[PDB]
Amino acid sequence: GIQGLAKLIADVAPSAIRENDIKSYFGRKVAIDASMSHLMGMFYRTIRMMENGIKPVYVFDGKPPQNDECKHLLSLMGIPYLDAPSEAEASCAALVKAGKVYAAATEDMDCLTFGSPVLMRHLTASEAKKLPIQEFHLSRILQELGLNQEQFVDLCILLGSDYCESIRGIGPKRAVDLIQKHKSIEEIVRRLDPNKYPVPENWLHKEAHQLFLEPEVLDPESVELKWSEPNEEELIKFMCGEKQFSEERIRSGVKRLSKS
Ligand SMILES: [K+]
Ligand SMILES: [K+]
Ligand SMILES: [K+]
Ligand SMILES: [K+]
Ligand SMILES: [Mg+2]
Ligand SMILES: [Mg+2]
Repeated sequence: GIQGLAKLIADVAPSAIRENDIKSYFGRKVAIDASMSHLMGMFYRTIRMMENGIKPVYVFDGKPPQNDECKHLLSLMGIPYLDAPSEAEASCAALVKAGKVYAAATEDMDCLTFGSPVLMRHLTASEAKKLPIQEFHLSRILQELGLNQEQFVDLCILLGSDYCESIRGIGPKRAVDLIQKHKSIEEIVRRLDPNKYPVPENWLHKEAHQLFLEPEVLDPESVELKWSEPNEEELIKFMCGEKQFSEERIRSGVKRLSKS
C-alpha cells in the first residue's frame, strides 16, 4: 500500500477521485490484483462482476522483489488469468498502460505508484458492504500536484510504502510541499535539518524508487485475453464434490454466470 495516499488525494486532488456504482462499469475489462483480493468468495465476487458486464482478468503475484485451485476455478468459469513475473499490481498497471484493460482493481494504492493510469478500489468488496467503487485517475493527480511520475514516486515513498522506510515526523501534506519545492528525496535530505528530521539509516529509497519506475512486469501482448462460457458440470463437480460447497449455491451462481 501507500499510507495516507487515498485521504491525501481526496484532500488536495479531489478531481482525481470518482465514486461510481458497480453498474456503471458495463463492458469494461479490469485487471484484478489476485493476492489483494476463499474459493467461494472468488466465485461470488467474479459472478457479481460478470452480472454487471465487467470482464475481469486475474493477475497472480510472481516472485516478490528483494494458487492452483483458484486458477482451476477460473478456467472452469471461463475467466482468464495471468501469472505476473513479480508484483501483480505492477503488471495490472502495465495492462492498463498497454490498453488491454480499462483499469486495475486492487486495494493497494501503490498501483498508482507503479504508474497505472486508472485504479479502481472496492470492486472485490462483498455486495452487502454497500461500498461504491472508488476510481482514481493518475494523470489528474500529477496535474493537480504539478508533479511528474518520478516526483510522485518519491512522494509515495515519503508517505510510506511496502519497500522502504519513510522519514519519521514528515506528514502527508508536508511531504507534498517538500516534493513540490525540492523535487527529489536526495535534495530533500540536503535541505532538512538532521537534528529535527533524521532520515532512516541504510535507507533504501533509491532501490524502492527504481522498483516503482522499472518494475518487472508481464508483456501485455504475449497472451490474448479471452472470456468464454463456463464448464458447468465440471464446475459443480469441483466446487461441490471436491470442495464440499453447496450444490444449490453453486448451481444458482452458475446459472447467473451463464445468464450474464
Ligand atoms: K477518476
Ligand atoms: K517522471
Ligand atoms: K529516491
Ligand atoms: K511489458
Ligand atoms: Mg505492494
Ligand atoms: Mg500485493
